Amino acid sequence: PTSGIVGALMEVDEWED
Amino acid sequence: GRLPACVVDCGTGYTKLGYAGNTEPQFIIPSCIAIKEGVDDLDFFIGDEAIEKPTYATKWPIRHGIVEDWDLMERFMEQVIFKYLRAEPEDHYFLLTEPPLNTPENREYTAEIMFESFNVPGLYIAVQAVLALAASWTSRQVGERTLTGTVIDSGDGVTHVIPVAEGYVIGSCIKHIPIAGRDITYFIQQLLRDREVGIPPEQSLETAKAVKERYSYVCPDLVKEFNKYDTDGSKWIKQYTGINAISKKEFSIDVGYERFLGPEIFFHPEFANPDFTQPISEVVDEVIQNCPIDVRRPLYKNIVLSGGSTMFRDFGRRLQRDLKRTVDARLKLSEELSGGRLKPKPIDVQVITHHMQRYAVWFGGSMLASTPEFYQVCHTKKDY
Amino acid sequence: SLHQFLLEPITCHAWNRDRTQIALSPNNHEVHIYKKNGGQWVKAHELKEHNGHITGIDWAPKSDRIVTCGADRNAYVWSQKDGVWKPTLVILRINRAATFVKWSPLENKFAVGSGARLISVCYFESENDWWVSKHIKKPIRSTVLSLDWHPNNVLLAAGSCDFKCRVFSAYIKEVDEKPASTPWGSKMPFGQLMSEFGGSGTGGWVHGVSFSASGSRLAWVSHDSTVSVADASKSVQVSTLKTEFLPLLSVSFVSENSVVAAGHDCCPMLFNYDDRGCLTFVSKLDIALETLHQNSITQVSIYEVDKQDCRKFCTTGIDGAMTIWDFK
Amino acid sequence: LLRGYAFNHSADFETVRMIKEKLCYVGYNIEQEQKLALETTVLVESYTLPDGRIIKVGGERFEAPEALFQPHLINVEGVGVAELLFNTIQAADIDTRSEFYKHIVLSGGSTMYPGLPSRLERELKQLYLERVLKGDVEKLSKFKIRIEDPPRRKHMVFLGGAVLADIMKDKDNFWMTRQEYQEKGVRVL
Amino acid sequence: MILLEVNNRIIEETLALKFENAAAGNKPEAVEVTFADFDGVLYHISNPNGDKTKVMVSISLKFYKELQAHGADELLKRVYGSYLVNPESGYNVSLLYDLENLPASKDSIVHQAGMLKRNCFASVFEKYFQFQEEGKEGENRAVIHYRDDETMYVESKKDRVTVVFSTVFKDDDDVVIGKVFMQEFKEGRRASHTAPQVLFSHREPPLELKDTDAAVGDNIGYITFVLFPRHTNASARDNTINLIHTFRDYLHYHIKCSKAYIHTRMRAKTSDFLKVLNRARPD
Amino acid sequence: ATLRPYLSAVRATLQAALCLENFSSQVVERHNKPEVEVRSSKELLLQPVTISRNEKEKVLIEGSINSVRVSIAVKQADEIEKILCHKFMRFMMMRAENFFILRRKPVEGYDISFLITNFHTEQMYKHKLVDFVIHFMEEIDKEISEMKLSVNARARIVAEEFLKNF
Ligand SMILES: Nc1ncnc2c1ncn2[C@@H]1O[C@H](COP(=O)(O)OP(=O)(O)OP(=O)(O)O)[C@@H](O)[C@H]1O
Ligand SMILES: [Mg+2]
Repeated sequence: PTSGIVGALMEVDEWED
Repeated sequence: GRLPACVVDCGTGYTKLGYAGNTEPQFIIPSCIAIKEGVDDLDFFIGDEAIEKPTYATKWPIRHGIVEDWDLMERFMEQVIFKYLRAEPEDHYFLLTEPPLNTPENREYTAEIMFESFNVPGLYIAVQAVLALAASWTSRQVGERTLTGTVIDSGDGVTHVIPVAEGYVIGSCIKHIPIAGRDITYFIQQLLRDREVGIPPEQSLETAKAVKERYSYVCPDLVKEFNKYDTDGSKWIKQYTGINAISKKEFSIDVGYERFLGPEIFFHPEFANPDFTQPISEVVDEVIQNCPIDVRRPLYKNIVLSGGSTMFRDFGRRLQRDLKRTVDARLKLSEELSGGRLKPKPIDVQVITHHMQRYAVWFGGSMLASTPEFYQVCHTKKDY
Repeated sequence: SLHQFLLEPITCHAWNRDRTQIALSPNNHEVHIYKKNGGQWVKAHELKEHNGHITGIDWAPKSDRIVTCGADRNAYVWSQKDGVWKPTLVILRINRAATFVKWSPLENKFAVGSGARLISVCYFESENDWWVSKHIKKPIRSTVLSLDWHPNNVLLAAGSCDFKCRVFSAYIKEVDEKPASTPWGSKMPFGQLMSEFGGSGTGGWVHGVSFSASGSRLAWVSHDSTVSVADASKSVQVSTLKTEFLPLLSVSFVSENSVVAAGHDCCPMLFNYDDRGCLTFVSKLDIALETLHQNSITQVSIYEVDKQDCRKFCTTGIDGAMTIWDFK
Repeated sequence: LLRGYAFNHSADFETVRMIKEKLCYVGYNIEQEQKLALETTVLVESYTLPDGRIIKVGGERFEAPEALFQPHLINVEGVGVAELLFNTIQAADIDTRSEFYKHIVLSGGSTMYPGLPSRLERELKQLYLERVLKGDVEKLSKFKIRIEDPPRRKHMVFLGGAVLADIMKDKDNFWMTRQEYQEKGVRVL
Repeated sequence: MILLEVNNRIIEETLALKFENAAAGNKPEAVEVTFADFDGVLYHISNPNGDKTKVMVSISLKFYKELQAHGADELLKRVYGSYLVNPESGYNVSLLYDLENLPASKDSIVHQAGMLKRNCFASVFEKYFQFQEEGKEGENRAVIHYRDDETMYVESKKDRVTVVFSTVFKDDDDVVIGKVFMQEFKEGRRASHTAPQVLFSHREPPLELKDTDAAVGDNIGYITFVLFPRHTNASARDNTINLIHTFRDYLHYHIKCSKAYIHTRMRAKTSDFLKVLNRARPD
Repeated sequence: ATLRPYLSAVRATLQAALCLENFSSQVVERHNKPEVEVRSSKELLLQPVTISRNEKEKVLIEGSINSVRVSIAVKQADEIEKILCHKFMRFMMMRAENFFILRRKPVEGYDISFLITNFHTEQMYKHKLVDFVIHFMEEIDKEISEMKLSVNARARIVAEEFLKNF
């Protein structure tokens, strides 16, 4: 489940205007 | 885990193949099948060997995110398994991918084609939203890992907005924007066939796609960019050199105003579609605010992007700015409705971009299928 | 002479006195009234109050009133007091689906046959303006499928799925006046079994019953491809003929001696009954399929002035076509 | 929604209501319903839409109306209509309980499903043969229970109002006079 | 297709891309990929512990010991030259390529890299085909295990050489379909005159294998190829070894293609019946 | 020769059994259900009838007042015919929402089974359904006998192409 997925993750300016 | 699982993702414009536990797909090919119109059934080609071929009729067996012909998908999967991946189907687990809002009939015919014809020991069909959201954790802080978010699934067909809360997909609040990459290249083709002479008619689509992929970005405001183009043309105007299909005569064109009017039809769909006028900044808001009342805040805090058409520069910035603008006014109206005694907490809106954005579904499938407990989830042969 | 109204089936059809208007039910929860403007049929009115499949209609000519019954356990009496037809409510007190309805010769009562092992005879009351019902239920064991009325406005024939054809009396003392003596019997209280038939061993479901003009003879058809005539003047006697064709779904007397039938073979037929008690087949009357109707005929009626002098008869069925047949 | 048919909550509320009105019914015995739904295809019916599409509704006909008898399927805590009726009749004084068993009237438009008359009788008979008179299946014949449900259930509120205004049309105490509120402003009737 | 290719595609594509990009002059990138192929093998392409200017391709056969006993090391030394290296932890054979010192002709090395399985298997066939040419007969047969439930046998006489395959099927459909397909091989020798010979007996081993302890059952079949010295001469050895190398996967591929073909004819008949059914409506 | 009288007899028996009517249930109010699946009143049912040619090919017909059930078993010669017949019937039964007159699972001892209601007799003609059943009983034999030769003829080319090279 989610535990397996999160365990396997590590193993493998011009705008305001 | 004596041998890894196989991951195949089928789409309207591309198909992605590979083995479990790898970061990149080993094959991204077009979803094209070419045939000739005994053992004449096996005389066909798939992928890059089917885009141009003289004595062969080519076609596309996936349109709009559904299967139109199954006799072609069967053959497509035969040459996916037995030529490129080079895997015997009798000793591998398979993790396929379904479109959102898929019928049980379409889901069951795939199982028929797999089990009855290939003797697959195990099959798993997974929704795209959770796999897209799983890949978001590769470029996020350690203190925030949740299955709650809204995915803007873009690509080549139709654009979906799907919210997921605590691992499951909320089917009712799914909405479709009919804009995608195909419309963008059709629009930029019409732009380019009004100003430049030198494009052969045959290579119009290829040049349009190349100009879309190489030079394309979004701007805050249109008038300032139009002024900047004419004021200083040397900086913002580039040249593209192409090779003709006949006699190798090189040709050159200038890229101008079609640079930033290409990806603008997400935010102004009336430029290219007369029957739809709602910007994408509002569809996300209206999809989020039709859900249960206890999960409104986490969905705004996690708006991930999965698909090839969200690969433009500064795409998330426009969504973030527009959503902040349209929620701040609503909170201001609510505050003024109740005098000024109490100020509500401002909603934090956030959009997350990653290195893995073009093939996020395949990456999520690879991460899910490498775990030891994945083999307890699939449907075995005897169940069918 | 064939006319095709609609491609859907016709459940039931009703005629009026002048043979100008027709009421139809095209297999839905509605009744359509058509008139004839010259030489073409054009729809006139729609009547819609049921919320279920409509199963029977009839048209009282002299009073000009349409009784409708259906599978929603309802019945309505439609009348024309202004340009628009209006309904009147009927209290039936049945809990299963109705199956048949028919007016009486004097147009003061009407009989409804239903699937709750009941026969409901309904009559009018004006102190609060509706119809009130009385029940016949004693010897019936199954659903009734056919009904008919005697000329003397008392006796009532019935056929049911329990392989029996019965003759009851439906004398209501509040409305009707005292009757005379018939060969069928003398003592006639309400709901009293007057006669019963159906003993043939391999009996099937009876689909249609009918009385003669004289009132002393009864005829009925069964699902075992048999027709039978029961006489009561000389004695209570029966004569059954075993036809070699498919089942027959309707029957009607043309005269004292001849009877016309129709069914799933799509072709009406004529039988003769001699005075000595013998049935003999005579002929068909219609000498893709080689027949005008493309499906089973469900109802047979008389276009002319009925059993006193009958010349033409009308057939309608599942094909959607309505046909008029003339003997001459 | 779990067949490939997407109807939004707001704009298609009155399109699915016609489907509910036309094709829905309460099952008598759930077992035969599931046997016919699994081994036979005589429950699937095709419905046409205003757009021109044709959808197919199958075993969903007898699942939607059964939120009434089992209220937990749509997250409602309770006992259901059949058991709530039992808990209501078995809460009055003993003498008048027989006066209510014989005369139960159904009203309203949401009790016109086919079979809803014929299911409450079975549920009450079974609920009254294992809670009150436990075992001893002889005296149920003497125990008479009857439910009245004429085919005019929808408008029974109107028809009653069509009678009470007819009887008391003339005598001027039934109505609240206009002049009463000109001085008093309240009412005691 | 008809005939399965003997070259792994992913190795060829990855090494071709990396060699052309290295010759262009751009920086190399990192690659870390794990594959699988037929008969339970497992590849791995990686960088040798941090350095990004070298690539290592390693193979992981589960049954390499018997091939080593029959002399697979000499052919690997002969063919790939100096690219052999000390194997990685948990893998049998490894090849190393350096991107600085690269030959000008990039086609030959990337063509040879894909035939790692063929070169691993070729030693047994080479050694037993030399026996006819040198005439040193009277040697025991050999055994090679593909998987947990299958075997190859090979043996040489003074005038012919023979290889026997043992094949297993799981589904009861495949048993009858395989009996239909592979009965045809027995008459192909009579259909031609310059082809090798094929023999088969069902559910029991042949006379050469009944002496030993083979597997008896309903699902097990024995396919015997008999080759003459004309095919296994020095000039035409490679074409023979390339095609005897894949015969199980060939037959299984055609068996699984036949049922897919049947599904199309089933769909056509379903559509035909639905069409004729709809012609009976009035509408 | 021998198949023609069998088809003639099945035709004659079907024509005498498809004479259906409408019938609401007399047990539960306002339910229209077939009276051959839901078996709730002995009076409404007809006697079953069976017609056969040999010891392994026969048709069973069960009648009622508003439904007919027709179960058919087909010929089988060897194992390949057996498994192809089973695969084909399983293919057809999966697509039963389009085949309006097909039962999902067959009666035990029979391969394929149809259920025809009065609604399917009012929305279609009567003789064309009988003709469809007669077409069904022969076209399947033709199709499977063709598929056998098709699979047999696919081995020659594969064997020849493999043996050609070496
Ligand atoms: N910078 C870019 N890089 C890659 N692809 C891009 C880029 N900009 C636009 N695109 C378009 O993204 C699309 C990539 O296809 P993608 O794999 O996302 O679709 P898909 O999953 O097959 O489709 P769908 O989800 O509609 O079934 C192509 O149309 C490509 O033209
Ligand atoms: Mg995608």
